[PDB]
Parts: sequence; C-alpha cells; structure tokens
Amino acid sequence: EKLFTPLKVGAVTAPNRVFMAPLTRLRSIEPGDIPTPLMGEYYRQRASAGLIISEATQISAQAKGYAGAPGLHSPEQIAAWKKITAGVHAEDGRIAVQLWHTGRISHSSIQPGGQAPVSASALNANTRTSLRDENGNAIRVDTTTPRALELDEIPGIVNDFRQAVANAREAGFDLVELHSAHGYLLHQFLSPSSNQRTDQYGGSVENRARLVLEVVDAVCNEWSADRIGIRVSPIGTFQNVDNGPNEEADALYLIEELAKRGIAYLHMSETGKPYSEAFRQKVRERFHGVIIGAGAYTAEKAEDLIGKGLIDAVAFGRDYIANPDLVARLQKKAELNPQRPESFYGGGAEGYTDYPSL
Ligand SMILES: NC(=O)c1ccc[n+]([C@@H]2O[C@H](COP(=O)([O-])OP(=O)(O)OC[C@H]3O[C@@H](n4cnc5c(N)ncnc54)[C@H](O)[C@@H]3O)[C@@H](O)[C@H]2O)c1
Ligand SMILES: Cc1cc2nc3c(=O)[nH]c(=O)nc-3n(C[C@H](O)[C@H](O)[C@H](O)COP(=O)(O)O)c2cc1C
Repeated sequence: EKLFTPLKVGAVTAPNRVFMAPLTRLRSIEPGDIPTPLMGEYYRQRASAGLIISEATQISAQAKGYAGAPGLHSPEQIAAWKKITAGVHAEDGRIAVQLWHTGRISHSSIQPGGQAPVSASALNANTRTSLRDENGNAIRVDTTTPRALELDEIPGIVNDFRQAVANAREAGFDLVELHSAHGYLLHQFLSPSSNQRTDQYGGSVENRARLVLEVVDAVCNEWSADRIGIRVSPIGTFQNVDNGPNEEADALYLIEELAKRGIAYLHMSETGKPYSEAFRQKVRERFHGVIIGAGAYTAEKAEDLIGKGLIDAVAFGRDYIANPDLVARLQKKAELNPQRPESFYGGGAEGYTDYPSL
C-alpha cells in the first residue's frame, strides 16, 4: 500500500517511505577518521532507499568516541565523503549525514591529547564504546569518566555543529540529521540522569533542552530548516541514559519547540515499553513536519502507523545492513538475507558489501 508512495522531506523528495537508518559500522581509516570507497560501495548498494541516513559522523575530533567512526571536520574527510555522496547521486539516491558529538560515550585514549571526554556533568556513562586493538579489530571497552563542560565552552560546541553542517553541504549530502538521541552529547544534556548542571544549561526541562535548541537555530541559519532533521529517543532508556521522571511531557516540550523552527523532520528512535497511540497522536499534533519512526519496525507495523497518519516513514536498521535492495524485497514480499551481527562493527567488506540483492 502506502509504504511505496513518494514523500517530500524538506529539500528532497523520497520515491518511497523505506529509509535506511543511521548505522555505525566502524570501517573508517585511522588516523584521520576517513570514509573509504568501500563505504562508498556500501551506500551506493542501498541507494534505492527512499532516504539514506549515514552512520553517526563526528562534528569534530573532540566528538570522537569510537575507533573507526568517520568525521566531517577535515578536508581529507570532506573530499572522501564527496565521492560517496556523488556515488549515491549517480544511482539516483538521497543521503543525509547524521552528525554527533559522543560526549561521555568515548575513551580518553582516542581523544585529542589523551584527555577526558566532555559532557554536561562529570558522570560515567557506565557503558561501553567500541575501540580497536593492535590488529585493528573492534573491541568493547569501558567508557572514560567525562569532564563537565565549562559554561564558556558551549558556544564552541554550537559552532562545531554549524561548521560540520557547512561541511555537509560542501560534501554533497542532501540533509543533515542532528544526533540528539541514544545518550550522546545532546541527549546527555537533555536527560536529568546525566545532566546535573546548576547553570542555565541544567535543571528545568527548558534548561536541559537549551543546548539542543541553540544547535537547531545555528544550523537553520547556517543552511536551512528544510535541510535539518533531528533524531530523538525521548521515551525509555538508551545506553544507560533514561529520560527522567516526566519523559512524556518533556518530550512534548522539546517537540513543540522543534516545531517552531519548522525543520524538515522528526526521527523518533524507539525501543521496554511501546509508544501509546495517545502519545503518538500528541506528537503528530505538535509537530507539522515529516515524522520518521524506527526501532524494531516491520513493513506491516509501518504500513499501519502510516495509514493511521501517525508517522510518514520508517527507517530500518538491521534489515538494511543485510538487504541492499530492501525496498524491492518489501514490495515483492521476498525473504530477507540472514543477518550477520558478528560483523556489524569493524572489519572490511565481509558482512558489509557482500550481502546479495534479489
Ligand atoms: N551511533 C549510535 O547511535 C549507536 C551505536 C551503537 C548502537 N546503538 C544502539 O544502541 C543499542 C545498544 O546496542 P549494544 O549492543 O551496544 O548494547 P548491548 O551490548 O548492551 O546489547 C547487546 C545485546 O545483544 C547481544 N549481543 C551483543 N554483543 C554480542 C556478542 N558479541 N555475542 C553474542 N551476543 C551479543 C547480547 O544478548 C546483548 O544483550 C543498539 O541496539 C543500537 O540500537 C547506537
Ligand atoms: C549496528 C548498529 C549501529 C547503529 N548505529 C546508529 C547510529 O550511528 N546512530 C543512530 O542514531 N542509531 C544507530 N543505530 C540504531 C539504528 O539507527 C536503528 O534505529 C535500529 O537499528 C532500528 O532497529 P531495527 O534494526 O530493528 O530496524 C544502530 C543500530 C545498530 C544495530
């Protein structure tokens, strides 16, 4: 039914509503956190997606928390991405870059100067990140305790998102997705759990949401609201960052503010309690742009919610890892390739560009 109809998402139009979710795969070149042609072949393979959303990409070297995640702050990086976006565009695809700062989800050993990473407050994420061993294989490691950002460092962060956005537009991407979910830097600010500041960036929900909203305004000035999407995970717990004691009302707060900027899309990452339709209707009521749902979605769950007018499209993660031509398969109701989780992270072409199409 509707899953395969067109949808305008800000400055682009997607041929269908089957989006490829951002997927950290950790195959970049170090030093330099540089995308590769292999990565290019991987994204090109999936260009039939209504929209491709790249793996999280550092806005800065300070943003880095995972060995192998690409950056978008250097000329080496921008040139490499250019080629990747070009490839997608040759296949008539569309590609958004998801930008993050990992904040406390990082390790000193991969920070500039071997320093502690930064966050809203000085509290261990109490989870793991992915680093590389001597042989360059991916390994899980306990995260380093962060340094709380000084008040006067915050403008530097906002500027980093702005500049990374300018770089996105230089590199060819059609859109930018702000990574404000999964317990990374923006979310570390949004959450009472990880934010214990007593300055204007802490306390009330308005204070906790200040950083993310200044990023949104900086990047709407820098480019356009029609080019900006944002990913939130506002209900539940993600990598040990919960959403505090009134998560639903605090979500509707941020969503109402987001609406005011008229940005292109709200990408809700789900997944542990499901979203009530009640809540879903409240979101749809407050936000006027494109709504993208993700998190253990099925083609059928997606077809429902869409028809019900509660979301406009769906991003598939794991299914996109394993099915380049996921779009065709969903429409032919074809079987999907088995997933190979042991190669989600790190490595080379095996479990990356070697999943076959129909
Ligand atoms: N850039 C990002 O925003 C980012 C990056 C990575 C993951 N994520 C999200 O964060 C969530 C947490 O993912 P996670 O896996 O890091 O948390 P996690 O490691 O706590 O959960 C992994 C679960 O999967 C299984 N599993 C994981 N590794 C395994 C292994 N080596 N062998 C056998 N079974 C294994 C285990 O049963 C385990 O309970 C993910 O589901 C994903 O949606 C986001
Ligand atoms: C291996 C892997 C890497 C991921 N990387 C990111 C990421 O970089 N940014 C992000 O917002 N979500 C990331 N996610 C979460 C996915 O975007 C997506 O929401 C999730 O996989 C959806 O569930 P599904 O796989 O059942 O479709 C990742 C998930 C997986 C499994």
